[PDB]
Amino acid sequence: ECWSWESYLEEQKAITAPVSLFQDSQAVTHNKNGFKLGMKLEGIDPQHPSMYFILTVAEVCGYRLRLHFDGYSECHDFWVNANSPDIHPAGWFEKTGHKLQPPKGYKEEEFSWSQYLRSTRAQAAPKHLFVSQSHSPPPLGFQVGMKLEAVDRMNPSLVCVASVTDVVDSRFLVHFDNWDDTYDYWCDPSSPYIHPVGWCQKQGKPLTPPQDYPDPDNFCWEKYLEETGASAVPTWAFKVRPPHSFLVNMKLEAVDRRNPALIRVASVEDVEDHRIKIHFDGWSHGYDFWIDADHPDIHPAGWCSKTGHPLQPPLGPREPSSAS
Repeated sequence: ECWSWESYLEEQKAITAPVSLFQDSQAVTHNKNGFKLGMKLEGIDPQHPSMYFILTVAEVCGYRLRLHFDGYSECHDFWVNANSPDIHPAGWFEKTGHKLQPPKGYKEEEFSWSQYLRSTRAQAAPKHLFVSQSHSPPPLGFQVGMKLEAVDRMNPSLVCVASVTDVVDSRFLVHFDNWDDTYDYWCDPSSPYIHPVGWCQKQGKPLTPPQDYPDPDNFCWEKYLEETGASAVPTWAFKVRPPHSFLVNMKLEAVDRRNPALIRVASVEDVEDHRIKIHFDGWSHGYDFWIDADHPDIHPAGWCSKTGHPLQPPLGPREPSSAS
């Protein structure tokens, strides 16, 4: 009497989102997850994405892992997939010229991997697990210091003056000039959230200048590039990603945003060019959420079963928090 997709589709007269609609990295199920509890590594802080910390594997589940910030509270723990580009092997920050935010109780120059592994009686995750370790070709045409226009992903009505502030493998970090780094996000040349200098003017859209720019209303890119000596990212570097082809009512699997340990049976509730709205089957519409179609936490039906992760079935009828 166990839950299966095949049976559910028959019961519901429903269809799945084809595997072809997903990025290969969202769909891949045949890779081994070689990470083990206690292994140490390096990674970005997902809520402060310019910063790198020492992390420990706190839990393994299928193709996913829960990462802990060494020395800090378990409240900051977070989940990634084993093919995440946001994690790197011990030694990566030194090799690539990045800075470390050290474990609690350590000053930066008090941290050394060999001593730290001795102190903690631990092992580093081996290098042959990581898709990202500064071996891949850089994103063509995007260099640190170049400027561009970018959507504030947290306030997506705004297109804003931005800079490239880091480049790692095929991606780069978008930073909003004179604002906090917690508005930064990682990107590739095909992102629908970035544009060349001058795009807002060509589109008739208002451009948000750097925080507190002396005389905001009169902001001028030509002047700003002269002031900074910076170049614009060349127009040729920006590439179009095609709109996704998910359709309303297609079914798939999605990580629960409120309890990221869990993955649930999901439906496409609404669509935009580059985002989908997820409804969790059986649950209140109050939990529906928009997500980018390329987000790493949506997957084709079957992904949990094939990777060894539990799948939460639809919430039962008339339970608390349910929908008809």
